[PDB]
Amino acid sequence: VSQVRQNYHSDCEAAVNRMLNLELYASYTYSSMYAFFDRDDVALHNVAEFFKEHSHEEREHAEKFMKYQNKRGGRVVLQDIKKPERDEWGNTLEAMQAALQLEKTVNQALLDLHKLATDKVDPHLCDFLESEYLEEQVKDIKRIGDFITNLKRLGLPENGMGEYLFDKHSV
Amino acid sequence: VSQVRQNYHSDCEAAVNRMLNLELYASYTYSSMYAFFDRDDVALHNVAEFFKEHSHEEREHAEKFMKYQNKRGGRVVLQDIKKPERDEWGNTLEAMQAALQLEKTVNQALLDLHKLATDKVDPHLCDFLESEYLEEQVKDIKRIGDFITNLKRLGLPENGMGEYLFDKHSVK
Amino acid sequence: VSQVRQNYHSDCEAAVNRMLNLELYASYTYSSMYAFFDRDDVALHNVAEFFKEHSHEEREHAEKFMKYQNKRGGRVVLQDIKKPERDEWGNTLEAMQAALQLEKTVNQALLDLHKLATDKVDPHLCDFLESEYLEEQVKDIKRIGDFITNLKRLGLPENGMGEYLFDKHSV
Amino acid sequence: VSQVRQNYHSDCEAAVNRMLNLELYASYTYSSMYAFFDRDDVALHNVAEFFKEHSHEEREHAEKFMKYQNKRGGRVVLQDIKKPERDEWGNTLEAMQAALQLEKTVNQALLDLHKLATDKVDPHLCDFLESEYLEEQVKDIKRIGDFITNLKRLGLPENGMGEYLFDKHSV
Ligand SMILES: [Fe+3]
Ligand SMILES: [Fe+3]
Ligand SMILES: [Fe+3]
Ligand SMILES: [Fe+3]
Ligand SMILES: [Fe+3]
Ligand SMILES: [Fe+3]
Ligand SMILES: [Fe+3]
Ligand SMILES: [Fe+3]
Ligand SMILES: [Fe+3]
Ligand SMILES: [Fe+3]
Repeated sequence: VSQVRQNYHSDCEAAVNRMLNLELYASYTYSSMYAFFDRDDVALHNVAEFFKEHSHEEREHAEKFMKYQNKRGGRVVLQDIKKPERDEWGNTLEAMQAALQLEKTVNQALLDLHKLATDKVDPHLCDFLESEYLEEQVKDIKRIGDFITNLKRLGLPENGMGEYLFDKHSV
Repeated sequence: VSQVRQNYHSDCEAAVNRMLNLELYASYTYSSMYAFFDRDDVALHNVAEFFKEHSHEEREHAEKFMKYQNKRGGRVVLQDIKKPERDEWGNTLEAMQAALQLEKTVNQALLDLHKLATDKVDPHLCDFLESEYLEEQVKDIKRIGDFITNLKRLGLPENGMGEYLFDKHSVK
Repeated sequence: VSQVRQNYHSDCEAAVNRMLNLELYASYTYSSMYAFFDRDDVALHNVAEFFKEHSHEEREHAEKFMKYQNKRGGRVVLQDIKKPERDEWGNTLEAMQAALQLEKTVNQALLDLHKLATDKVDPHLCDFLESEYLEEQVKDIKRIGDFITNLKRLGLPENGMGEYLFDKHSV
Repeated sequence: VSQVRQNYHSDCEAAVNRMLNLELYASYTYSSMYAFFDRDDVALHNVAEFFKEHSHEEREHAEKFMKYQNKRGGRVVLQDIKKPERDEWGNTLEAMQAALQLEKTVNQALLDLHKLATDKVDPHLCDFLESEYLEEQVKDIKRIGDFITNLKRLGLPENGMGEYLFDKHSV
């Protein structure tokens, strides 16, 4: 038992480890979309850089969980980082739609981690989650949603021109 | 009642009053430590300053509670501030050790207030505790722990050369 | 075939996909060391941050591989990133010894991917490896070598003081 | 013999001369394309400026060869620079397609020379090609590809509005 640990459930410790992995998984996925839109036969660089940046942001969320772990006195246990569901992502719309699902998923795991944290009466974990993750999620979901709606408006999947515009004007 | 009072429970006002006293108590104890490391026969000046600093911080944590008490409509009520447990702190290791406990004690008094505040449906007192105290506590507790580990890596309490390096390298 | 592809053998393309996965694995391992020297019962922060950055550096060698793949016309295919081979790292000397082996493992894979290149007669791939990876590797290796030498000099694994000084002066 | 020549095979010297002439030829063509898009019945001025640009880059590449020739103590021998295959380039998609082949033809020419150099053990001519030409080539090839894909996304050659948009955003 760490000299530092106080009011930290084992269940919450394992959960954070589990969450740390979800975040790395999501980052890995955003990285795949980046490399896809960077293919010469896709070539949408603004769409690519938008995923490369989301990938990095996601990596941070993970580093941030590692720190939270040690500060509470739990121990980081790492798992395999599984490869993303697909090797290719079709077009901007499809990618955005997978993104939207990815974020909703990640957000549900955080929502569960908070509910778990409430059960175990750990207000420090709740505030961490609230302050660093919860609101950050709804902003990403809103942002992404706004895009999908614009992509559809712009003629996707069929409208080549609409995809080209979205790349130039929306990111 | 206070014209300003709303959703503030007697039991919570009283706990805030106790919490303030605990802060002051901690303040006085770190104060005691500074004095000790300042003595010619202890002479660890950076460690001493560390405890002087933490002391001021703790005193700030107690004022923040006064401001709050008044802010919610409740009434500050002061109690004696009891002298620290010891007049002498042995060395850096013992002192860091006593401070961990002190910090973990204060932490718990605060988690107990958050509990009390949750049960009394007082989201304001909960967000106050959360954003002003709770995170500063786990940070203090990790910083002190980090220290103990190094203080043990360096050879304490036996090794003096190690305690000397700690004053020069782990603090200011 | 990609309109872009000229003189990229598929052997090299698949070997590039593997180097990629390797860099990520290396990066994952370093992330683990970072989180280790950060636990309250270890607490060598300067050592931790040296692994955190090495982790980032690796991460970027990986991205640099994805970008290459697209530039040549090859297709990026991702695999699982495997959890590091340990969960705790003992101490600064053990960790540094682990890193030496890991780095020499990557160096070798690079060297192979270069012989593979030389043999398929791909001068661009060769010059790429020579310019962005080969010398970075022997530099990073010479660096860790030095560290080990000093760690051993400082009394590791037993000399608590030696280890604590290394944290303050060598990193 | 030049007082300066050392390890410079006559076959390499000759191939440098031909590589020089290829460069000039590539220049002249891009120049033609410039002239085309600057016509009042074509009128894609950014597109034209892109090709004027490339035209300069290539004359630069020819010059670097003249100087390399004299650096090695070989003799620069000039040839006719023959006119481009067309006097008119149809449209942006065709111009880009024509340049994609043009670059690949130049690229292969270089790779062939790099091999001639390997067979004659001229590490210098070899490094020279690696550092000044090779990576530059696959960059230009990737870039023109990206364009061709985007150009198709925009419905070329049929869609005029797309061609307009391409000239206003990609170049
Ligand atoms: Fe996230
Ligand atoms: Fe995200
Ligand atoms: Fe709450
Ligand atoms: Fe306090
Ligand atoms: Fe404190
Ligand atoms: Fe590497
Ligand atoms: Fe490295
Ligand atoms: Fe050229
Ligand atoms: Fe070479
Ligand atoms: Fe060129």
